[PDB]
Amino acid sequence: MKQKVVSIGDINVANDLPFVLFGGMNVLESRDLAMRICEHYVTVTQKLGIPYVFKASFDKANRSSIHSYRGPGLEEGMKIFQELKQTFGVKIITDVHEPSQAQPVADVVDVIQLPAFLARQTDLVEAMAKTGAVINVKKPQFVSPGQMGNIVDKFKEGGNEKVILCDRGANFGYDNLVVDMLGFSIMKKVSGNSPVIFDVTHALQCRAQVAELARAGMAVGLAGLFIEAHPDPEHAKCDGPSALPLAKLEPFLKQMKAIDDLVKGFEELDTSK
Amino acid sequence: MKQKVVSIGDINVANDLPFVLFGGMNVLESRDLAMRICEHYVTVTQKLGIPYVFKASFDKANRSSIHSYRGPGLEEGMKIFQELKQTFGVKIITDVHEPSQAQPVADVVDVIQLPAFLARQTDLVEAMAKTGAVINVKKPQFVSPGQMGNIVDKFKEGGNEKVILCDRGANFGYDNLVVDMLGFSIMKKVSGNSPVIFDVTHALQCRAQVAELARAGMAVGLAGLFIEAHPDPEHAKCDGPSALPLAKLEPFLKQMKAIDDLVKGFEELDTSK
Amino acid sequence: MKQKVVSIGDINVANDLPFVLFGGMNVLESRDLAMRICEHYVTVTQKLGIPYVFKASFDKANRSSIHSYRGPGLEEGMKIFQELKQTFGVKIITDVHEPSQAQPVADVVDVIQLPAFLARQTDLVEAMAKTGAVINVKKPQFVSPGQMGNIVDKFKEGGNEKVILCDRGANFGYDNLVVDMLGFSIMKKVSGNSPVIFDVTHALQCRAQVAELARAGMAVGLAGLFIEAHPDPEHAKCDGPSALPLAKLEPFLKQMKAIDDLVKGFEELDTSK
Amino acid sequence: MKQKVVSIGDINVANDLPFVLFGGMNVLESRDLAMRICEHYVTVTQKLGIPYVFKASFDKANRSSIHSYRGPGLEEGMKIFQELKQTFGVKIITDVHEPSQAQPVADVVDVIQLPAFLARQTDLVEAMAKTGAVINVKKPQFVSPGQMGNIVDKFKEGGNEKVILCDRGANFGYDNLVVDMLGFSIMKKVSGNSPVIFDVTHALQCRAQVAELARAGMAVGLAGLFIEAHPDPEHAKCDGPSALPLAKLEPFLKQMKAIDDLVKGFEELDTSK
Repeated sequence: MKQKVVSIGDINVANDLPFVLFGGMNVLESRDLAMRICEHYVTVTQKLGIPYVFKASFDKANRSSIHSYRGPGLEEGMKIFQELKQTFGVKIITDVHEPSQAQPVADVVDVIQLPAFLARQTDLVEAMAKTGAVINVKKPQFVSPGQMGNIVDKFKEGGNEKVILCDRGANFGYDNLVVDMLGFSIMKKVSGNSPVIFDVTHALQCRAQVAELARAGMAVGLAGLFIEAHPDPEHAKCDGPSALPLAKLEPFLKQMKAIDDLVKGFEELDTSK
Repeated sequence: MKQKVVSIGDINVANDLPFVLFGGMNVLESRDLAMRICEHYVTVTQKLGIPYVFKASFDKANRSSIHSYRGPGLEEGMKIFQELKQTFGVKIITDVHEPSQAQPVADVVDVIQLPAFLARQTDLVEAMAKTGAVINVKKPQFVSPGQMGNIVDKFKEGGNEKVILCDRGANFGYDNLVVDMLGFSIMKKVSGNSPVIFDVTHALQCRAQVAELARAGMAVGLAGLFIEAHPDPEHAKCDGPSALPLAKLEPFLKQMKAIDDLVKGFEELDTSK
Repeated sequence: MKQKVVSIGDINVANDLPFVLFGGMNVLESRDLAMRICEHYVTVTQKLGIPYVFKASFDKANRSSIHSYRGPGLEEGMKIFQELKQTFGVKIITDVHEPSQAQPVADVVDVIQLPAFLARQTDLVEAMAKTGAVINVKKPQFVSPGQMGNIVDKFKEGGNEKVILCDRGANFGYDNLVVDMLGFSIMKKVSGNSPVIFDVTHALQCRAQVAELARAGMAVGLAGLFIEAHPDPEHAKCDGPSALPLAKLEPFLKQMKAIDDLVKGFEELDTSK
Repeated sequence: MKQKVVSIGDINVANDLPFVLFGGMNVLESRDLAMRICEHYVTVTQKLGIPYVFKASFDKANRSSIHSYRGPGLEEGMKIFQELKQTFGVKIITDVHEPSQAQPVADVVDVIQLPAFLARQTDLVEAMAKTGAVINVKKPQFVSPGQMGNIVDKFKEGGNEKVILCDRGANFGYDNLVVDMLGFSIMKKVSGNSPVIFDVTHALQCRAQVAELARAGMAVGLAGLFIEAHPDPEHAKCDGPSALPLAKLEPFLKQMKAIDDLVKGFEELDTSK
């Protein structure tokens, strides 16, 4: 039962391989903050031997008001990914909402993300399947692990088979997320052993709890980990979804590699019988 | 505490008024089936004294595969609403996905629907607020009743205050919906007493159970009821979301008016103290 | 599909019959308050043509601290049921925890209640099946409607078939209950059409919301309704589980009979096909 | 923030200490199977350097029918714990239902367990607080982590402060459990840093999934792990709650110690700021 590998450049993402980091920041506030954030990742990733794909959003469609911070935009934003790639030479992942945005970005970046709310948007899977780029499918909180067969299948059809699944937790009554550790196996199984990644930040909201959560995730064994940081977490340890104090990256990423390695090399165990 | 009224033509939708029906069919399969479906509504509505707004979808973005039945389309579909309005003289409600579709439809139809998955899509609320049309906001299964303040507020901002809220149940573990009867009061309260409607069909999936559910809903007291029917329910009593056997409309709508009336005229009761 | 009837004296409890009230108070604080509470029920029940079974607890095992108000006790409590029966001539229902309490009470009272937490306690079902009394099984928040087959079956075995099921809601994430209106049909079906009753008070906790909830329940159509009141609801409209302001009984019970009747006589509808 | 330690003989149970195993079997089927089961534990525990407390139930009150296998019984069962202690010299933990059973067992055994369904039974906490024995409180699926303050407090009152908390998952819609990894921190915090243990077997039901689950649990860092095994898992890898194939103990317990150690020694990390 050998794992499907998804390769973002030299980067080999798979559930049996050493874990990839899709770290970064929520939005592209400024380049000035983008570059400083990307700095700490690349330095600490490269030091600690952790494959790295940078992540920031150029657009927002989940603002609370209309006359809020949309963000850079499709046009202004892609230049800031040009200027980061050359300066640091890392792979960039960003979310895409409108179908028309799909091709523009697949050129600029390496991994495109399918936001959870739009996971069941065939108009967007169609148009994002076209690009031929590596897809990150965020697993909707309101969709069960087994239902992720259909979204991978829809991608297959559109031609694109370079797909990652990202668990960002599941609705647990009102205004609460829980992470179903069992979900990861089910998403692997139903996905032709596609790479599963745990979006630990977006699986929190209602902390010190980033740590304990992401360990548990990694101890299952995953292809990668999706995290967001901030130098001063919007002030509160949580910029909307719970952002990690940038400073604490290394001693945290220490803990994750330590588990990912201890776990990834394990006399394959079958409690089945 | 007098209710906010939303008027679709002569039709006055409000939580204290006699209940409006937003009945119809899932997709516009053919006009031949559209018109026959619309027939039974108009005849039974008009007989039974139930304000009526017809509902069918022109587009689908919730297909399971890409090379599936998209449906009529934005262009072919709107003609079939022209040809229904003149022939039957009823108000048409349809869902809208892409932001560009918003203005085209607000002309053709009376009520536009904001699909649950895209409820947190500011690009679409913005563009749908513009039209100035009556909005039906489907309440996401993964969003709590109190959170519906923000979506009504976002609509206010964009200029549009002619907004209905539609409960289509809430995620209850994996692959299961429950309807929180308490939700209706909370959505009223937080919405400036906006009209709340119960999408009974879309709150089912995993029946004979359409009946018992929609009673319970109506006994709370609601502005309206959102239902879909079929002559032969795709064969199974459930065309995706659980469709009502068209024949059983009258003896069912009998039951709903009977509750809506008994309830709507009630020495206002305060169990608060 | 004629309903199983359960007869508490002259009182005929069944899902097709006019609805029975199992109204009352949480604990037997004093007789002085017991009798005053029982007064308002009997007067308003008898006025309004609503079969009535009084309910109060003699014991508590759900106190928050040990050195709290246990309540009257097995010995002191049963005398206060003697003194209520003679004075008012109504049927008394009380909960039972220890297996040894089962026989003592089945003599003193008419209906014994199986508390939710102990629903899966064979030692207690065995001993409560023995009595031959009418059982009220509270449906655990953590047990699904279909699982109520097994508890009715366990009762059958022990000899006792005079069993009512009481829905008191279901766990909905942390520290939250939801009532699944669909549950009532499933509990009927799996229970040999046993009488289902809705414990509206105990299905609330986290109100004005008693009203809207109990309507919805009744509009499904039920054998009965389980409620608790207080003259001054411990001060807050909610003595632990949300207690109804005693004064508002009539104008509330007005609303319930009005639905129970409108519903109970209904050209039986099959949305199944 | 040093951890509260609970000492079962020489055995020191605490969230910072190396993890204790509360392994064993569901019921005492026969001594012949009891002793063979206990054999494999003691051999593999002792080999692998894992503190061990054996667990089996003498009684069952969660049978599906009345005329089912009650089990050994309070009298016949305690002799089989005598005969295991002497032969193997390990600490025995068993569940207790009736209040009268509490003192008898606290003599025979080292750790008594408070079953989840009876966690809110003051009559049993009172009587189990008396014994002065080490308590294992199973955390009800229908009770949230923060609510575990009250049960520890109730134990304090009755005199007994030698209390362990055991997470056995939480209700996740109908007939489904999820384990909230975040729960462990909250139960620690609210419990005066009491020892938290993860009942991995009882957190499954609806497997190969025992493995992935218990890793995740341990990677959080816990005082101990509660598991049940069988030579031939009732035939299916799951004797009611999902039992572990006895043979696979070592290569599984290998994995758990490997995480417990890697985790337990960790430059304490604060993602809080």
